[PDB]
Amino acid sequence: SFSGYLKLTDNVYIKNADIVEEAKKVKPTVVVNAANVYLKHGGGVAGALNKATNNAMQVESDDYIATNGPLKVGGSCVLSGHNLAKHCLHVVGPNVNKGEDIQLLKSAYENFNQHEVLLAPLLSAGIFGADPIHSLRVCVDTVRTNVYLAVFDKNLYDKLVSSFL
Ligand SMILES: NC(=O)C1=Cc2ccccc2OC1
Repeated sequence: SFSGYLKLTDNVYIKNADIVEEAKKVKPTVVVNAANVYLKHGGGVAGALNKATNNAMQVESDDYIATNGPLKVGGSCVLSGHNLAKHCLHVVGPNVNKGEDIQLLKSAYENFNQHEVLLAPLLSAGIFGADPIHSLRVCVDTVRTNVYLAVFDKNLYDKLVSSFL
């Protein structure tokens, strides 16, 4: 199962790790993707997860968008996890660098509650522009299911653990 995670709360765990390498190792039931409404997996976690699937995740995502239209900011969809997980939960956190409502971050984390255990990144962190300390706070105050957070950046991981209330 998941190893080397620091326990933050009864249900939230965290590790300084590459989510692609973590997914390839564990092969979780659910890996969360930090998606945009168009499921265009260009950069950040999305670009990395998609590249690990040899672009199979983008091919599948484009078929999903052609059929269903775009997701909502704060929304999600369950697609295949490919070589990374059984499923990929594509969750759209608000992108602050696109003027999107940071209040949507709680709605985005609520999607995790539909899955008993998930491997996930901090929503709206990184290239999405939100404060990762705020994202972790929203995560532990919203998610009730078991969430194993992979934080790529070592220095950010240390700051998150050392500042966690
Ligand atoms: N496996 C990889 O190539 C990467 C992992 C990663 C992890 C988090 C965010 C962005 C990333 O981009 C590159």
